[PDB]
Amino acid sequence: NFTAPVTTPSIPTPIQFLQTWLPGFVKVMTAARKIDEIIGIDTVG
Amino acid sequence: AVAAAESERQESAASEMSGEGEVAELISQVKAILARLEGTA
Amino acid sequence: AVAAAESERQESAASEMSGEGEVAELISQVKAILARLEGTA
Amino acid sequence: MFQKQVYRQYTPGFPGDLIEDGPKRARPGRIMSLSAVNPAATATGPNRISRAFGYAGDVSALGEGQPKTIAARASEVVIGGANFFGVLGHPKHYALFGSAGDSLAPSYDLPDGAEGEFFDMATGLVVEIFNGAATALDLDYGDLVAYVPNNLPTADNALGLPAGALVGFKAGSMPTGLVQIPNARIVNAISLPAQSAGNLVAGVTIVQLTQ
Amino acid sequence: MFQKQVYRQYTPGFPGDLIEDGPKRARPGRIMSLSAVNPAATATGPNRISRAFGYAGDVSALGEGQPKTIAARASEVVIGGANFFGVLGHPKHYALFGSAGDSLAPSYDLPDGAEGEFFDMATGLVVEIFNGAATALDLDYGDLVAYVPNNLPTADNALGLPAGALVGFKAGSMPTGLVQIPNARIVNAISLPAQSAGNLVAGVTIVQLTQ
Amino acid sequence: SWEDQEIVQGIVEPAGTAVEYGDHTNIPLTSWNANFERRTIVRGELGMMVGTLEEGRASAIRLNSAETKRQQAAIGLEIFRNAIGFYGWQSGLGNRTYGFLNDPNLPAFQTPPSQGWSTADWAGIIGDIREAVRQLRIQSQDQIDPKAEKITLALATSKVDYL
Amino acid sequence: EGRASAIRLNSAETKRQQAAIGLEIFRNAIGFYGWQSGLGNRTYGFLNDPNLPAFQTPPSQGWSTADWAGIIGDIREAVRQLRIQSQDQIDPKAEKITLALATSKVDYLSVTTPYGISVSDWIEQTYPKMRIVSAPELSGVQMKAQEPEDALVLFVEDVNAAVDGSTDGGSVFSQLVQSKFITLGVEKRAKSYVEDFSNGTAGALCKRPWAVVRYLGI
Amino acid sequence: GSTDGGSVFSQLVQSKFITLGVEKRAKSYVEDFSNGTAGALCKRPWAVVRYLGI
Amino acid sequence: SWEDQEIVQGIVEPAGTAVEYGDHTNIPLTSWNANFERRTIVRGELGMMVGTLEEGRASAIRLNSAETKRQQAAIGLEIFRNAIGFYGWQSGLGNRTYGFLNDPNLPAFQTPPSQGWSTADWAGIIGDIREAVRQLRIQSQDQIDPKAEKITLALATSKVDYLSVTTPYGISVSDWIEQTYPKMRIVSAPELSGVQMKAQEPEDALVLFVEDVNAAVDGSTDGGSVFSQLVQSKFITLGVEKRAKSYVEDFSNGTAGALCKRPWAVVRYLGI
Repeated sequence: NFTAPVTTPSIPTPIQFLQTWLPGFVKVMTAARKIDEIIGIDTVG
Repeated sequence: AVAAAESERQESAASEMSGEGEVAELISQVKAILARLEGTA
Repeated sequence: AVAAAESERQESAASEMSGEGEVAELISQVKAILARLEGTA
Repeated sequence: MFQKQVYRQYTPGFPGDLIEDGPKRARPGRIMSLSAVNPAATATGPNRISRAFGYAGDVSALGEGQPKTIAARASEVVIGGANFFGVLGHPKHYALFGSAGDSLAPSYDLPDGAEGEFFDMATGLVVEIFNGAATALDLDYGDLVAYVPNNLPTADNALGLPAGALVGFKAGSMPTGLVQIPNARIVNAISLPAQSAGNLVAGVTIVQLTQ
Repeated sequence: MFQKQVYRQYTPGFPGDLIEDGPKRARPGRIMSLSAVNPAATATGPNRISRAFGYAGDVSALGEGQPKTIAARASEVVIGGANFFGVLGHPKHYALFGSAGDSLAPSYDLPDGAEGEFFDMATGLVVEIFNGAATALDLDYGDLVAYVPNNLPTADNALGLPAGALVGFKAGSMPTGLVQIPNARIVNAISLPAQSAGNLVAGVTIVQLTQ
Repeated sequence: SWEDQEIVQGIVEPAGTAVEYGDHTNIPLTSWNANFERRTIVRGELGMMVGTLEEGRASAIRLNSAETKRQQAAIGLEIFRNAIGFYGWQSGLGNRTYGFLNDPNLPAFQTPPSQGWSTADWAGIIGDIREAVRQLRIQSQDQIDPKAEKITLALATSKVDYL
Repeated sequence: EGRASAIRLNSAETKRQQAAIGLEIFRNAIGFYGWQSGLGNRTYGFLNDPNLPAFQTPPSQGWSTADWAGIIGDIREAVRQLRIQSQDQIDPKAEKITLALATSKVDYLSVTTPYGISVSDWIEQTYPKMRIVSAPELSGVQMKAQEPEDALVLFVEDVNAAVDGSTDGGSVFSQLVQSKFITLGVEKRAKSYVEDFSNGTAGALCKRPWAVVRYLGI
Repeated sequence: GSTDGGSVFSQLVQSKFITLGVEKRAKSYVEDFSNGTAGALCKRPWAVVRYLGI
Repeated sequence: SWEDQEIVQGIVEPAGTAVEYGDHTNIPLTSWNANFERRTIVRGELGMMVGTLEEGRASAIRLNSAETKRQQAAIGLEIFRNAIGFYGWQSGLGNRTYGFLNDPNLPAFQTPPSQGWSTADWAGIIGDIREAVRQLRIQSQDQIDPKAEKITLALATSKVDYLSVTTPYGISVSDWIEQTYPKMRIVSAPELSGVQMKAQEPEDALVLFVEDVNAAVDGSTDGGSVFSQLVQSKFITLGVEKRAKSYVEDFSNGTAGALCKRPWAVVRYLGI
């Protein structure tokens, strides 16, 4: 008695539209550069 | 307004009646529009 | 909208069908232009 | 993908949805996992929308020590539990995740551990119903509803029905092993053709009144 | 009396309270008296809130003359129901009358022939349910409710339960002589310990689904 | 946009049947569901390299050698676009770019009742066109305009003369 | 509502226009077949009005087995019957005449004589201003025993009021619609809301039975 | 009630012709252009009849 | 926005190695790559039904029924949000809502150098704190200096008073902490007590973590927050239903738990 549905039944909203992406990116850091803290810096050349 | 409505209506009727009948009715409506143009001026 | 690109689309369409349909659609577009002429004045 | 045909009228509804507005009772719950089911748990189901779920414990408490915070009255339900909890529904509540890479592929299956809306009672609910036998059946206004449990024995489940599949029987004809939803009635009338274990024709969706 | 221990949360509710919203049916009634029940009163209870009262006649027609006046549609109820009228609830509607020597003591009792609304239908009603057997019992979602009558023989009521006390009884373990509340279900899941005739063990507050 | 990979089109099937009105009767409710179709994007590229001596020598004969190369690049990209729109791009390898002829959501490519038109007479061609129009009307449930207004019959260029 | 609005779909708006379209389907089916006329509810349609001429059988029997001459004869006999009933109340070239057909038989107007003249060409050269429409609901109107009988209805659209003095308007048929779409109301709940709409229709009324010729089982 | 546009077939073109870049060398120069197209999409398959072998 | 189902955070890794300069020599290039992490969003709801005579008789004892029930609804939603923030929500059933003690990217809990602060003396507690700071310095590869960085010490509420352990000369742990680490902020939470079980004995928890990292030290365009409680909203009036002799109010809140974007800046100790 029910008319056969044309589209296959499915959950309506794709997940991609229900995501909030946080501002910015987290950059991967490295070891500190502390040669200037030890022996200073000099410009001679 | 009402005139434009009547025009659109008779136009859709004049689109479902053979080719000679359609062309005759369209030319008759065209002539009615020209008669109205004469009446305005 | 633009009222010209639609007119050329209708012209291409009408020229692409057979003779009676072409003459019918051309006279219908002529009637539409005449009605717009009436509306302007 | 799009309409490959044109019918004289629209379908009355899609399974899991509400057609008639009136007195209704629904509760939230978590989908759990048939694997987490301690006992054998024979009947297997993919958390389909138009299925009748069963209570399988609570997850109110949070933490891992003695002082636990009861954050919410949360129900932890399984697809074919004997203790009937509610028929899953309202597909617009959930998010489509796709199926196997195609993120836009159609899917009526809720992922495990998700949250669903389980109608305990409704004036009108579109449900997929099945045939409890291999013969053709006619369901009318005065017809009852029974859902397949998780522990339905292989001998009783000859047709290989899904886990929480609602069947739909006639007074005094409940397919064996099946457990009945009390006061559940088939409102609209339909016909199911003859089926076999391999074919298992998907019974046409039906308006049902629960409690 | 005063908070002697700080918890991580609050209780879901109190007995007689409505913890869920939805379809519900309650009717007014008068508490009548247990000393007016024709077959004496084999079970006795002090008209507590979370108790199932039953119909005991109508008091609609006012006047002792030949032409009566039906001022309002009123009914009189007794705690030991034989035909279930309703579970008394909503303790915020009443007043704290007294406790026979302590006018401000915490009491859930109603004076004889007082007002009250009794719930026929409730989305979720917090009550207390007793244990019909001396052994411990784990009540879950798929469990029913049944209330003691006043005409319960003393042999059947070995534990000495009160008149209108509600009882959870699993599904096929009904204590003898108890009166079942039709289509009543136990929503929250609790576990009651073993009890004797003297100490009983008031059942923990718990949500139930009525009709 | 040019820097995209896919285009998605949504098909929403609605649902709902009326009932007779009643003041106290329960209200029927409508609903809908949605499906989506994705098609990838093919980017064609074309360029031109022009030298100074080539510019001068070609401009001597009143030919730009840079505008003609530009419009030849445009025409080549147009040929690429037309071929993509007619046959699709690498659909056999699984590119999900189907054209006017190999779309997956099309009815199965039928055979005409009269077999080939070359051996057929006038009646066979008339029968083929009639059966095509009748099948379209039956599938469409009479959503065809008067005199088949918005109906395009596209033919092979080697068989249009058979009209 | 929020989830649907995330995919640029207004759930309320699509549900409301689906309600409108469903009421339109209800109205069209009532106008074509009537509502419960078998039970005696007294709202008939374009196909089952009580004041209509008896549903005739065409001279050529079914069009499926008929040739060009049979279809031409059926159309000619229908037009002649209409002219005789109307006592020449037909405009020049059958202007205000509508020929409604079963949707499965309109393509039989493209059936030709073996020498290249269609039924449509014959109508063009004979009744050039005759309106021709095909309706899905006009197919399978009745049952012979198991074969869905397909129908043809030839009728005058409008009759001028000068000849008779009618203040009605002159239309032969009229689909009596009380309202296409009215908003019954809104009931706003805590976390949802319900909106109810309605429509009214009294089927189709035939005011000029003489200007109708019907063939069944073409 | 469709709000897509109502067409049955649609040829999805991102851009007919874009100028990607110009590179100027010493005695010559290069200019590069591109275009994008997603093929053709059939949104109403019910309104199509196809015959092969005519 | 209370509505979205997931929250996504991106991490970018650059890559490039320099070479010695020369003209006509091939130019060395650099590149990058990106990864993403997602968490789910949990919505809780709470309501309140108030009748007419209920308010009328509640006002007799100088108590406002509707105000108390609305406050209790807000407090219940707050309890839900806090419990989710501390323990997630069905993290074990497949839901990706995690808490301050449940994040998969977090380093595993470590046994402190002292077995427990109940028996350890002042030297033991300060040694545990110093070892945690040592681990924090090693993990960051000397990029975060704890002397001049805002650093949070989150403690179980049952062990914060152990910061008052003194020597016979009057030197508490508090003096050593606030003089060695002036920017250190000590917070205590009841949820941090009895986090896990060893054998019928609750184990308390200590978490050392940097509040914020400067954009200079990492190059991040995000904000530098090591930990973030992603709360959609603490309170939304979902709606109200006025009926004849009663009315219903319904509120809701949403929360995605807690996210640790920099696991290298967290040290955890269990069982002090």
